[PDB]
Amino acid sequence: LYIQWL
Amino acid sequence: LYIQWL
Repeated sequence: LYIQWL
Repeated sequence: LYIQWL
């Protein structure tokens, strides 16, 4: 699982 | 930008 808010 | 990989 990978989440990113850039 | 928002990235999500479950």
